[PDB]
Amino acid sequence: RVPKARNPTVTYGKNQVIMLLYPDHPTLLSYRNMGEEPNYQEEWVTHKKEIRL
Amino acid sequence: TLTVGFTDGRKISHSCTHPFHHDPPVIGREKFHSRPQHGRELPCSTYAQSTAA
Amino acid sequence: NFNVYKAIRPYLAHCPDCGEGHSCHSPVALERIRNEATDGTLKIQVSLQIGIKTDDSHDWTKLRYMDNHMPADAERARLFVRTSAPCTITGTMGHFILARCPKGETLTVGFTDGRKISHSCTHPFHHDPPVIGREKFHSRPQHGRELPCSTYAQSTAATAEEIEVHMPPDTPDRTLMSQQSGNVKITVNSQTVRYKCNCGDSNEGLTTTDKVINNCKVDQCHAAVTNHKKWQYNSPLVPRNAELGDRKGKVHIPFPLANVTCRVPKARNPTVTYGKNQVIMLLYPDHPTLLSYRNMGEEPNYQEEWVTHKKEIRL
Amino acid sequence: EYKTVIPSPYVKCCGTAECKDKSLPDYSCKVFTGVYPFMWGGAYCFCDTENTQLSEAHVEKSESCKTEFASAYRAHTASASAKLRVLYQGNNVTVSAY
Amino acid sequence: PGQFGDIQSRTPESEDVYANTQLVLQRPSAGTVHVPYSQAPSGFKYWLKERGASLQHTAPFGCQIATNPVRAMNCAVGNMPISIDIPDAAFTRVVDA
Repeated sequence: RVPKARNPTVTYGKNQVIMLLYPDHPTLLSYRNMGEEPNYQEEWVTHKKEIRL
Repeated sequence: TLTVGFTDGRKISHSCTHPFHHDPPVIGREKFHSRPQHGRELPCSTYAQSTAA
Repeated sequence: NFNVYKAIRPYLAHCPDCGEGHSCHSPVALERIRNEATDGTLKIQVSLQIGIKTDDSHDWTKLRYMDNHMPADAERARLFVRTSAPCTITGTMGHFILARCPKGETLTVGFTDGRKISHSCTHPFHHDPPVIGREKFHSRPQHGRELPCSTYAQSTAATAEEIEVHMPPDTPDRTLMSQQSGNVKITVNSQTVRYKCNCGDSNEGLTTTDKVINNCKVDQCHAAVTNHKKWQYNSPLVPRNAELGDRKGKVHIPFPLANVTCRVPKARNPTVTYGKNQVIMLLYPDHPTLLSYRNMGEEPNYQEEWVTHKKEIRL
Repeated sequence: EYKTVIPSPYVKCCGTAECKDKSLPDYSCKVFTGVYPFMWGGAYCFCDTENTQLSEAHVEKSESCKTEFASAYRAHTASASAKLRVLYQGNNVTVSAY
Repeated sequence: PGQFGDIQSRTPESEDVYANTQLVLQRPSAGTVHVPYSQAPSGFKYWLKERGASLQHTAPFGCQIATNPVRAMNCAVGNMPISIDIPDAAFTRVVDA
């Protein structure tokens, strides 16, 4: 059994999604486009972070 | 480092210390520490308790 | 005092990790850790009851826990709380434990059973006491200054904050229903039980003595102890008695959050040498120390940095 | 700092429990169906299915709010006060005034 | 949620509480009686670590800061118009000097 992180606080902008992240422990954040070029990116968040994708 | 030892029948303590970089691999995408009440289950491998060698 | 603790008894509850990477119901099921004290103390609520024996007579050298159906006794010396290294226990009263613990990312508490069995419950808990002052020190020093902080005081004279108690729910226990000739008899063992069977008669009810069914299979029945005179805290991980709570009460809980001054060290004098409109400061930090400066005019231009090792700074 | 108040879950041995409603500051109720809880002795519920658990929770101020809290104010205008030392008649005397 | 002020109250002894912490319950996990939830952590436990320097250290003009009540001592801005009322007995006559 492995944990699941708390739900981020998502707010939307013009072609933007803004997230606050609440990690109890180093958590991995991955995102990619769903088109021809995924442009995969990732980051290990260790504390509370504000993210603008 | 890893050390194992025992106390002799003559009330003498023996021990052995080898250098051993113990750092268990992360399962899943979160670097948790103790298994939680709520979460999901991912496959892994363990040494079974059975002595049926 | 322990006057309220006569009507209530401990309770088994689910524990995520009982010391070996598996979950089972344990008397030490940790309930809630609160760390509101800025000085780093903790108040741990556990399903045990410490300082009161089974006969409800207060004794600071014993604790009682729920063993199957009947509370038992265990010594308070074997009680331990650990996070990454052993932790000092600065107070115990019924369900609540104080402890000063080292920094760590998990917390476990346990004891030793009267049958020489060991019980423990480990919980994920990011313990990292906040820094008081401007220096991250590790132990209170001989010489220093005093700063205000908050602390769970030792006073067991519980006031101003209560936890509710409820009627315990039925305690299912298949050991009560032994099977003979393929028939259930429900040994009861002098305590009221509630039974229900999946046989054709669909018999059910409350009984107080051995009651053989002669028809129902062992797997086709369900026996649970039903009558409970003692109350217990409505733990969020035990089922509720019914849609509402009954036989209620309010147990004032100990260790109120006092406030008190704490002692912090003072960093040793830096070595200063002067240049034209300049000061050259050589710093000797013994622990991560914070250095800040500002202009004492209209524009402060505030700058800061934690100096973790010997440095030379030019202002 | 707040605190979440979680009363004991209500698990119905048969049938579906009914969600209530309250006016508590962040009250939130939910009904989960198909549960099959286990107690230390045996299965709590009689039948292997049809059991629904009623989970409810809400928040409330913690007990530390009496001592550990932060006050948000507004600064309208400062009433200046001063204390002064004057060598009146060649002797130090102190004057405290607004 | 999460930021400073997720839970607000008029006075420490007030009973009305406004709290926005997006508390969301979750399904019990495979034959257990617990109640899981997914709530944003305390915004004040977060602010306490994220405070930064207070006005005691960042204020200009060499300004000190106190509390109970909140003050600002020994600010260096401006000048002080000080008007005295020196009695006639204070002076000594010129021929005496």
